[PDB]
Amino acid sequence: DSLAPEDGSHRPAAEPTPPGAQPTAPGSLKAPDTRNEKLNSLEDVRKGSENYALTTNQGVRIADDQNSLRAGSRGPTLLEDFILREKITHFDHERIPERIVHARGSAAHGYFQPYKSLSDITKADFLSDPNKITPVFVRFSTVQGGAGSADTVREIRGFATKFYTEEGIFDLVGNNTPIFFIQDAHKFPDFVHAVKPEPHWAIPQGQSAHDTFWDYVSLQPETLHNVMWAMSDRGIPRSYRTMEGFGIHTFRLINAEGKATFVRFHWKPLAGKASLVWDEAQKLTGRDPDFHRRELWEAIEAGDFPEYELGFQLIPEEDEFKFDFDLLDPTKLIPEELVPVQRVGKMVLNRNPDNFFAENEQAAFHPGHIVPGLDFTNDPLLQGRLFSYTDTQISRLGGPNFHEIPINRPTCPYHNFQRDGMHRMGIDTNPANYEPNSINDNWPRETPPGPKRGGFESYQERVEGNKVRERSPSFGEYYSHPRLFWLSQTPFEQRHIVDGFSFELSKVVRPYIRERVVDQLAHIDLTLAQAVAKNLGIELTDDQLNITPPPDVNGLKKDPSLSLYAIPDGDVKGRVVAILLNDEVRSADLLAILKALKAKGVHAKLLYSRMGEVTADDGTVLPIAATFAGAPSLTVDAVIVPCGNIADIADNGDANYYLMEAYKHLKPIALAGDARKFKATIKIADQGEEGIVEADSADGSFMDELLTLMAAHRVWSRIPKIDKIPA
Amino acid sequence: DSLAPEDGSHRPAAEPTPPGAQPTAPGSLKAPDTRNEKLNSLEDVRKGSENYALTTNQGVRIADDQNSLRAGSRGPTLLEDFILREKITHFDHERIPERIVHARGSAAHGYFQPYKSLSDITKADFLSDPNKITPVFVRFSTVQGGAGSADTVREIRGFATKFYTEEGIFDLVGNNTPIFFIQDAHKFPDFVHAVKPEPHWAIPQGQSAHDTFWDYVSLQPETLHNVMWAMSDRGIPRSYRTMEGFGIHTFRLINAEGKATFVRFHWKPLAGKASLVWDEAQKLTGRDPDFHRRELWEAIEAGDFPEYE
Amino acid sequence: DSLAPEDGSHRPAAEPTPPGAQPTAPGSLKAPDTRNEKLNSLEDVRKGSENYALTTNQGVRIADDQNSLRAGSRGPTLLEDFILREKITHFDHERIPERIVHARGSAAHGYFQPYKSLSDITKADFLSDPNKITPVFVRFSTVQGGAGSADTVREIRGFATKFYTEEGIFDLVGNNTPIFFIQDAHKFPDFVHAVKPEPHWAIPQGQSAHDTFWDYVSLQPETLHNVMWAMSDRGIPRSYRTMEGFGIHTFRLINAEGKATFVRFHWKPLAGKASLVWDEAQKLTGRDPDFHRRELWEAIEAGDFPEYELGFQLIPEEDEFKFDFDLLDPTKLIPEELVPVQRVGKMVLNRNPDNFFAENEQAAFHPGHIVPGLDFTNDPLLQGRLFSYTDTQISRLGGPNFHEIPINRPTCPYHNFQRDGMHRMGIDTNPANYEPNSINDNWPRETPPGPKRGGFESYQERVEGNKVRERSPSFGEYYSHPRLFWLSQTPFEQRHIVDGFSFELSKVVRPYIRERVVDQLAHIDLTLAQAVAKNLGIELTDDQLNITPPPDVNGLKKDPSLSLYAIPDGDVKGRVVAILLNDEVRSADLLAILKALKAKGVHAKLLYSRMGEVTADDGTVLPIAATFAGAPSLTVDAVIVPCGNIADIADNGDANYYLMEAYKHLKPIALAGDARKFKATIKIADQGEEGIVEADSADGSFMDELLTLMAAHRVWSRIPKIDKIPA
Amino acid sequence: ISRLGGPNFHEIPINRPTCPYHNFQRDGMHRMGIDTNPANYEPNSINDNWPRETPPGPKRGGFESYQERVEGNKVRERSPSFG
Amino acid sequence: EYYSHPRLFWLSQTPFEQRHIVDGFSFELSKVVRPYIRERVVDQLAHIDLTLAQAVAKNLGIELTDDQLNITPPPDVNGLKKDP
Ligand code: HDD
Ligand code: HDD
Repeated sequence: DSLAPEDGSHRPAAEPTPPGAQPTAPGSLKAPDTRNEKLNSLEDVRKGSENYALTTNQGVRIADDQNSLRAGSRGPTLLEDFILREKITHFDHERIPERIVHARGSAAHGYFQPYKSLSDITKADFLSDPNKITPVFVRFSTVQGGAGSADTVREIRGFATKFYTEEGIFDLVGNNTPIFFIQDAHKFPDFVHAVKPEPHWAIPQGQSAHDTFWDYVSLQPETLHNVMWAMSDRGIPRSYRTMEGFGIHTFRLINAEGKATFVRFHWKPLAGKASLVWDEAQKLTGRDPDFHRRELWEAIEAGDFPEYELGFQLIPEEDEFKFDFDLLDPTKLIPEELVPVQRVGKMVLNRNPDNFFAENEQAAFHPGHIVPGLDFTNDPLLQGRLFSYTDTQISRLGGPNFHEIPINRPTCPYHNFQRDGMHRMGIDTNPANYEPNSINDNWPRETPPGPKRGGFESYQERVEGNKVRERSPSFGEYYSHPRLFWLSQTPFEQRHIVDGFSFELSKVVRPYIRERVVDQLAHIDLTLAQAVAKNLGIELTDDQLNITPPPDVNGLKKDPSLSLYAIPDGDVKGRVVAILLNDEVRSADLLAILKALKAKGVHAKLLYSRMGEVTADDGTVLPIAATFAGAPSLTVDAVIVPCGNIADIADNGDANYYLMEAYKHLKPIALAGDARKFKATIKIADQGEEGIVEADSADGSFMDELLTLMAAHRVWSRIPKIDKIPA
Repeated sequence: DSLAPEDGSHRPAAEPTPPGAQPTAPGSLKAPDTRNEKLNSLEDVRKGSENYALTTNQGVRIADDQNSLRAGSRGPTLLEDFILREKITHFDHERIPERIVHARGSAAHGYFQPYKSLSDITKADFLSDPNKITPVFVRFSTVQGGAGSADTVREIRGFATKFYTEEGIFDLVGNNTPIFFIQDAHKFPDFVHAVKPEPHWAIPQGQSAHDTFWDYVSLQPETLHNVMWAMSDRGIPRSYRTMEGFGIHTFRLINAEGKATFVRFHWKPLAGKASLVWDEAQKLTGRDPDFHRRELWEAIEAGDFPEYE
Repeated sequence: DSLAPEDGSHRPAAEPTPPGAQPTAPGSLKAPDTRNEKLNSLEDVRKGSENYALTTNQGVRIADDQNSLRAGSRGPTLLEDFILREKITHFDHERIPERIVHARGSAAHGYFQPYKSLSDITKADFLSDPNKITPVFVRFSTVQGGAGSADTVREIRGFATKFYTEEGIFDLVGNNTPIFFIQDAHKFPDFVHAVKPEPHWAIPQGQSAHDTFWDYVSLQPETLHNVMWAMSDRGIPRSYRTMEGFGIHTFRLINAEGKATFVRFHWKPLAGKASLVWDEAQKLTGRDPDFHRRELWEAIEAGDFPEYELGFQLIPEEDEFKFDFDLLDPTKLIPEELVPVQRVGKMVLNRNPDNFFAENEQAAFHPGHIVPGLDFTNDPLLQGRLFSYTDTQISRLGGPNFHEIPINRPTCPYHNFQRDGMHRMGIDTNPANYEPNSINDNWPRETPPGPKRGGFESYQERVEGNKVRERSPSFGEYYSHPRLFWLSQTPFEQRHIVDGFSFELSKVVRPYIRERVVDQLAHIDLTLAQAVAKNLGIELTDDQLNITPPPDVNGLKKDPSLSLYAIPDGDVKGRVVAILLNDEVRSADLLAILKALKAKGVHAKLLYSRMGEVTADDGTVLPIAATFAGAPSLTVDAVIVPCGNIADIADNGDANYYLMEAYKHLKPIALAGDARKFKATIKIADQGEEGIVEADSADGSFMDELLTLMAAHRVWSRIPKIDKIPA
Repeated sequence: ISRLGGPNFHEIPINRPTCPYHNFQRDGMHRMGIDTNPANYEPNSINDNWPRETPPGPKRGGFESYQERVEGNKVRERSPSFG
Repeated sequence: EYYSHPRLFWLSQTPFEQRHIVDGFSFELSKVVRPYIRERVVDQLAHIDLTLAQAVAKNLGIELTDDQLNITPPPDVNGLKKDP
């Protein structure tokens, strides 16, 4: 019609902008100059809109898209209205089956590059030269919940990376913890059914806090290691940018000489490790169920590209049996104190998709998609995964041509004798559709294995044994890994683990299941078992009190790489601060605050009791981003209150509760000038307390002290003080 | 191995119990004596479990459901393991496309009966006799969110009833407000796309609080009436038991003489009308996203059967 | 490798060659410089093969495409063999549901061009200028059989044309007869189920000759007009190039002033009308079930492009009720004597597809696909069709994005707010997916109807009446059109119709059905009724002999344009002759023979009792195309036997049968020199017979005679004589 | 999965076993059977682990594969004995 | 006609239900990033009821224009000023 506003404010600038500054938009319109080989190859299917006539799918221009064709303007709709029927038919069949697991996920485009050639240990082309750039598409996810469930639940997270290499797609399909819950893929449907919503009523969504999960866990002790990780703060990451990624399974690297090296894949977050606290995560599932999806997308639009370092744990073939645990058991981690992670390369996620459905929802990742230079192992969970991810896309993506959906297509050549199938896009001109043929001189042809550009050949591992449905005896140990994890955590991390188990078991209706899990915990660590038992009103028996603790893992009594926080790895860039405004802010405080945050890449959101604008003491007009209730403290990392007319918000329930909530959740709070009158809201001593920044003005060291607190993420020393507090 | 506790406390007593007194269970096990013609007719496909062997779908008993078939106990999985492949194949194809709209919903079985014969205004068989009962199956829902989204969002709610009558199925597919947002069905995809999560990033879930919805409303003043109802406390009902239901459209009733009467359908909640307050409703989407689903299920297990006039 | 023969004889020349001179090939390899806008736009999805490596669909090169991965070379296949699983998975899902009706069909690409601008009667862009070339894709088909059924069955044929216009796809979905069997689309499932294989045992394939079909016809007299056409030789076309096409329904042309003109669409074969005879057609279903598909493909490879003239019957809106039939009744034809066909343009089919499945099997045509300048009418059969052809593709082609399958894509712009759906190819960048919107300034936008490039607006026909499920009383006449058709046929065409009814009804097991059908024939024409009755051993009653014949159609007692052969229109270019060789052929006969055929564009196939070659009297080495049994007379239009050593084949039973079969099927036979010894096997008098060319040698007079016979297609005067030929 | 529309093709009448079939598989397109088991996983205590595994035996026993000896490298190779 | 039914609904609500309607609109429009959309919706509320339009505008920091303050309320629905 010409409905947009004449000032052109309906459209976001095509330049990096902080979260909340402009309306978000499709990647290619937001960052048109951000390109890569894969992004460029999708140009054949990108569709624009501006200046085009509205049509049917058959290209017929529509004159009136506001009405159905009827006999009389109040008459019946006619069957001949093909414009209406096409438009409703397409709407009526928009949905496709969601992923069986990991249905909730958020994705982005980026690129990877190795630091140096790894040709001595692998012939994989994407790892052969530091100047070879490989486009990637990454999808992060939860596990149990549907595609419409919430982001900040307590659960493992998926981390899947599609590498578009010159010798084929390589999908590295991992999670955010270094082990899985079960050992053999045959039990995957039992474990998943137990964690998913129960079958009679389909409750609960996005939560393992229910009877069937804890029933299965209590009967299958192999699950305890990953359950410990889920009950820790690892289960509630602050962002997909601040969590680790792992392939879990031991795979193989194969070099040109045919030597095999065992390898476990790692991703290290260059923004550091950081998690929420349970009350915050749970409440944030209501206040903003799309918090992680939102934070990922906004980070990329702001230029805070998610960056990860790919690393390898490498173990020589001859050391297969040198550890206390089996290398092929996916419920066991390889302690970094035993086998260090070797830095391999960096991945940078720097562009959002254009259309979520087309690129995110239809993407298909599968761990069987490997390339020459990589190979599998006999890990029994990985072995069964190889069957499932090709199988499942026959219903999810409608057929066997899912590699032809734009986001999934290889950027390297693909040619073979496969034909037809639903939705076939490629029109083959080969005279032959079989080999061997003479009618096309046998093309396309097989290629012998070789150092570069050769055909895939499996490593000739020796296989010896009878055909058995049997778990290796070497996998029958379930408590030392859980115990190593427990002992590696800080005291506040241990408390959060105890609280996670306590909260989840309190939602288990059948008391005997609680009792049975507590008995399993007594096989891991007595302190942990006693603390959870106490919270459940359960007393350990004398037998439980004397269960001997599992042995150390290869002599280790702890490994600090297992803790999120034991070793500081703080990074403030991309964090966000709530600034609580008043109707006459001291502009000098705000100038100091905003400029210090901007110099460190820390975002801010100006909050007030209404929307619109407020005018500072010097006449500066301040645009309000959101109200106190509209953008709760759950969404920020720290809270700053500048001086001015504090009487304006001193008695505002929301403004006070904002600080109580952030204080409860261990976030740094800074109060300037008269804003120190809020100290009584959070009961802060006159002398002050570690974790609260306070001064006569926001000058001098006020912002540096606040930023130091943000670098340590949360104020763990405040835990004992929050215990009480009615918030 | 892994067996029921000695005391029998793993299984819910089959009698009406208050919320939280017993673990919830499938209806036919919770209330085996509760019947109606539709519930009885579903007996051909109900499948039990106690005392039966674990099998493949082809009926072959399974000896070891804990392991894949491999060459050696630390060896590769064999392709001949058909037990594993059937089991994982069925898991791999569990999901079906969710509803385009109203994908999140909660349902129950029940029955309907007219107060008196309505034969003077309609020849419909299910409304012809006060002592002639008609089985029903009712689904309550939200509109925008996926099947895994939260219950206590701010939104219109669906209220659909399937009447299994002697002369055919009658579905009364209504909502909890007496009007809809738009006038012509040709605009349905435009309105639904405007309220659904935005196409670039698929945010936000279960919320009309976002630019495209208010853009559409601002350009299409026909939407204001139902938007008023959604912004009121009608948009955040306390329970599915405590909201009204309406067919919205004028339909016709046709009697045996051929006379047509225009009719609009209503459901009155005999538990009364009651809604949450916003702060409560929004926080409850995070503390218990399945609150309405749970509340309906438990009211029926407790004997507080949802009743509507 | 190198399996191709060193001489390069595995690959067909990329130049026009006669049927059987080279192996057939994908269209783009056979005729790479035959281009059109649609063919060029498919280049993005065409995939080659030569010189490429064999890969998985994920782009991974394969080393050994001959073996599965196993533990030991006689061991069990491993689940980790992803190369095997991908290849078998694709194979396992190659098939898609066939079309409900018209599953058997053969297709080609071409182009259309108008003879003059039709802007005075229609604003349809493709008809606006003689220099506007519109790419087309045409699929010809039978109706009842599966996709694997035979071509030369007795049945109506489908003739579907997809026009890729600059203002949208226009599909003209018609048949080879001018009416349909039923009046309202609500009965289509009943008619179709009655003609299809019966439900208990799924017999018979590709045949109406069974009880349920004749049961339905006997109880629904509206079907009799199309049944008459099916029982005539119209039901057994010689080739898709030699049949007419009709849209059947009255549609509307709309001009720039908004005036509506009723129109019926026609396709006139520029190669002339020609049909087989029943025994030849039925036997040809067994000797070559692919005969019509082959004939179409090979005509195009030879440069005998199928050409049709588009024709319109135009009736002013004010003449709606001036006929004695209803213009909206699809069981009624508009006699060309009353309303002439205006010649409007030409369509030429000049290129075969590259991949049958991708382009033919997946093509989707629908009569509802119209463009501005065209509109529907209330014909109750066309009205219901409008719902079906969009609905059926949701299962057949897997979803609502079937317009994105390459062959179905418009070549003109298409932009709208529809999104998602299974296998979504297009990646939309529009910030908005709804209208009205302000965030993209309401694009893509609606367009007002107009003279050119305007949006679609339906013609504002007045609708008055009650909502009823009622047949118009004006459609209640069922015998006058059938009679008009009958009286328009030649005496031998009449005899063939009698023979068609008689043969089909003999296969009806319930005698009462045969009698009820004969009763219907008595309401059409007594002579027809009596002759069919006599072949069934049925006696017309007193009452049936006195049924008054239906009235003439608007004064007509016949219309020669309804006959296949009444008005000469034959064309020999593209026809084929079988030449029966001996071991010492009179080379002078062959030269005269082949020089004369080549001047008329008539092909030849050289046959012998074995493959390889024979050597003529002068030493010319003649290559053999097929044996006498290998390429039966059914597959050729005429038979020529040159002199030489007749003794060699004079006692060859296959050689004698070849002539007896061709004789019986009314084909021209030419005998030179001692080839005249074969007159005894087909019992031809010493003085000769019209239809048999004989002479001392094969000079130019002999060939002109033979080519004259071939232009008249068949020797109809020989019918009375074939009775006594045991063949 | 494509020919018969999904993983519940054993529920199409002609394919149905005449002997008992019980397991923990659920859902899928056109699911006919309505499972009443409180549990859809094993091991479970909430339904006392039913339906239960059965050891192999002379009659009515669970399926156990014959324990054939496997020995060799992981190869894509045709046995020479087949040539 | 788009405003009389909205108005009938508004006037039939109790004072605390009216406040909750105001709060619902205020909360939802505060999450609309583009300010002109908020303004356009406030303009539509001014065609329904000025008390409602002003209470929402106040929470959005918007000031109604003089023209908006003079929009005539829609007619009653068949004489009804409210329906409990
Ligand atoms: C045998 C079945 C099986 C097993 C044992 C696993 N999963 Fe899996 N997973 C699948 C069956 C599967 C799946 C049904 O095939 C899925 C869902 C839909 C899809 O495309 O893949 C899937 C999705 C899937 C995703 C989502 C990819 C995306 O974003 O689309 C990730 C991140 C994981 N899984 C990761 C893992 C890890 C790290 C595993 C253990 C080490 C694990 N899975 C075990
Ligand atoms: C109400 C349904 C109905 C009606 C009354 C008819 N058809 Fe039809 N026909 C269809 C329902 C259909 C179909 C179910 O929708 C099909 C099969 C699959 C599809 O794509 O289209 C089809 C295909 C189809 C084809 C094959 C298109 C191709 O090559 O793919 C042609 C030539 C015809 N039809 C022509 C006719 C004619 C000239 C009709 C009467 C005048 C007739 N149809 C009436």
